[PDB]
Amino acid sequence: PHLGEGGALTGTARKAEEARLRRAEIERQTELGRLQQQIEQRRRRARAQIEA
Amino acid sequence: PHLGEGGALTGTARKAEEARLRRAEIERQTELGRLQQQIEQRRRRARAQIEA
Repeated sequence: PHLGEGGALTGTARKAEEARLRRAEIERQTELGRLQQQIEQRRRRARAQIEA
Repeated sequence: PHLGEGGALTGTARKAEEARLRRAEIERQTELGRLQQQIEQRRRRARAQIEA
C-alpha cells in the first residue's frame, strides 16, 4: 500500500497522489528558489543604499 | 615693470603681489581638486541609489 496520509493503494488514487506530491514538491522548490532570488535582490538594494 | 593687473609695483609690492598670485594659484588648484572629489562622490551616491 501507499503509506502516508490516506494510506491506501488504489491504482487511480495512488497515481493521482504520487503525481500530486511530485507537483507539490516542484511548486515548493520554485517558490523557494524565486524567494531566494528576491532576497538576493533586496540585499543588493540594501548594499547599494549603504553605499549611497 | 610687472606688467599685468596692478600696473608695475616694482619692489616690495612686486614681491607681495607675485607671491600672492602664486599662493592664489595654489588655492585655485586645491579648490578645483576638492570640487572634483565632491562631484565624484555625489556621482557615487547617485549610482548607488539608482542601483537600489
